[PDB]
Amino acid sequence: MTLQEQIMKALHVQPVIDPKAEIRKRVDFLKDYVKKTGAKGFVLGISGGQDSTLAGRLAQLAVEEIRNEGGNATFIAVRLPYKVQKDEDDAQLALQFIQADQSVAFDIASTVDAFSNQYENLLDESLTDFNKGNVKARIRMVTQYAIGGQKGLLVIGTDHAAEAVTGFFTKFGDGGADLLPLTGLTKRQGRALLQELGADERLYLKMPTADLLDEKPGQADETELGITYDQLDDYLEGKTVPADVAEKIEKRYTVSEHKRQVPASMFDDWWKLAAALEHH
Amino acid sequence: MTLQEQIMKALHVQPVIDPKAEIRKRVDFLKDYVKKTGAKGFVLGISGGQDSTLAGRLAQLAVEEIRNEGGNATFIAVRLPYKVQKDEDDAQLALQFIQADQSVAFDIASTVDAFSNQYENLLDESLTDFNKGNVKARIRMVTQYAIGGQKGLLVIGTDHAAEAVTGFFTKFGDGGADLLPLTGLTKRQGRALLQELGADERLYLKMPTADLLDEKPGQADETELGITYDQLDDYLEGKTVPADVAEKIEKRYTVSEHKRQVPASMFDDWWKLAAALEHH
Ligand SMILES: Nc1ncnc2c1ncn2[C@@H]1O[C@H](COP(=O)(O)CP(=O)(O)OP(=O)(O)O)[C@@H](O)[C@H]1O
Ligand SMILES: Nc1ncnc2c1ncn2[C@@H]1O[C@H](COP(=O)(O)CP(=O)(O)OP(=O)(O)O)[C@@H](O)[C@H]1O
Ligand SMILES: [Mg+2]
Ligand SMILES: [Mg+2]
Repeated sequence: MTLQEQIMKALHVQPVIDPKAEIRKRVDFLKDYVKKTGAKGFVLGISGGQDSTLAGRLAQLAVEEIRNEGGNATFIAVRLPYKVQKDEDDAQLALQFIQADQSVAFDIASTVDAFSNQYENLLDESLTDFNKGNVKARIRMVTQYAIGGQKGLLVIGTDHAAEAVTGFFTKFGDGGADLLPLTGLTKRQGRALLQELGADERLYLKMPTADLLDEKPGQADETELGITYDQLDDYLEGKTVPADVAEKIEKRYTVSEHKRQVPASMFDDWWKLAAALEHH
Repeated sequence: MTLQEQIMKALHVQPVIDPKAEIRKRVDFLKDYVKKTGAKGFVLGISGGQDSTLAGRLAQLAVEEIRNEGGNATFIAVRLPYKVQKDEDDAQLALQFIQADQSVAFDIASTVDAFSNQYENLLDESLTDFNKGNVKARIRMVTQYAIGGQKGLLVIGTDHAAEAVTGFFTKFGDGGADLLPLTGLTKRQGRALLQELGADERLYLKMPTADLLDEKPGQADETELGITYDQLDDYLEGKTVPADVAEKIEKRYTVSEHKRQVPASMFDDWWKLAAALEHH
């Protein structure tokens, strides 16, 4: 069991998949979980990006099936821009594809700014662009849970293997959710499901970006990672990649284990086994 | 095993403890974890309540020890009142016991209110007192992670067995943290450690409360739970409790499992095993 193989197993990666079958299993999962909780549906932030576009369509398909089976369910798609979003057009395109039961726009700027201003005033320092970025992600979580709390809906998370292996998400930000329909999927597999679902190609060819920085809006995930999704997917799907690349993927995986586990206690072994861990 | 024995095991409860030894193991844990992360210390919200008073003191002892060992570390105690806290006096007493390296005060009202006003504005509905309360807990998490990110500090969590068994915490609010030094302790045992640390009796005789509601400030945990900590501790320590009390505890434990697990995916078994889950 090489590290690459342990990672593939831990992240539930399927080297080869059947898009129609994956969609069936993932829509079934959303239905099975919600039935267990007695919730009234789901809520999800739609950014115009690939992951939320796919997760959103799966959620709409799920509630429509729940209603067809005689149940009661609704899906609310939520736009969460910080001021004017650079790629609002792509978000609208995603909304057109998702065809959600309900959609609403919630500018998170006033909340994020109220916080940053207060921080600056009381801590005698300004938030670095990166840290304010994480505030944005966390406020998006807050917004989705508030709507979920008010309407009795579960919060959908968009985590998948290509993001999980690098711990490329904000802890308790977009990482905070109730259920994950995309777990185990590589980035390219995600595009494959989108194609099967008949999505406009602009929805899966668009460049992946967390778009949280004020000074570098729309920054490419790969620019930040120093690794391309092509390499990540190759690695995750069990293919051979340059020792150079493998080492970089594996070190990022091992140091971010804390983001894939519940808070650490003295009774947990994962952190003791880890040679090291990095939070900042 | 009885469900009680299963719960005791799952939550790492020790029916009998030696306060002195517990403090040593828990302080050692904080030192061991931070050391493996290269972080510069810890950050924790100090409410004036039992849990943060104890976790706060353990963190201070941990950084003093790290420094005595030739390392570099600091502990920042942070006051997080929403506007003006009724028991600010108890919080001041707590700070005098903790004797943290540094302490700051951060009013979360402007951020929370900015959010609430935007919510009412955009969803044409006001947040219920309970949901606004969760917004407060979540903004407290945001604040600690902001300070942590800015100063390279790990966020301490105050979860313990008496809270874990009932899922009595806000998901991604006070539930969001990096490490938990109090894991496994019953409420009663926590007081024992505080007594061993020579805490002013007011710090552990004070009524437990999340104090998140505008309409019912300082509301007792027991009132909300319908279960006393005296009963929870007896149950957790392996003692006999009335059948009806045990039933209520066990039902709450089973339905709150999702709060003690990372977000659910179709590959997890815990939710499939659960006969029912409760999010609202
Ligand atoms: N501006 C925005 N509006 C709404 N939701 C947003 C958002 N920015 C982030 N989110 C939420 O946060 C999640 C994580 O963001 P990302 O990591 O960038 C994946 P994505 O944006 O959905 O596709 P991507 O990889 O193409 O960038 C999104 O899937 C979405 O649910
Ligand atoms: N007003 C406040 N100021 C600072 N931190 C606060 C706070 N209210 C809540 N917190 C943070 O949230 C955590 C969880 O709150 P509680 O569940 O009520 C435990 P406690 O307040 O510390 O002791 P308690 O059980 O006596 O209420 C606290 O331990 C603290 O870290
Ligand atoms: Mg994105
Ligand atoms: Mg309290």
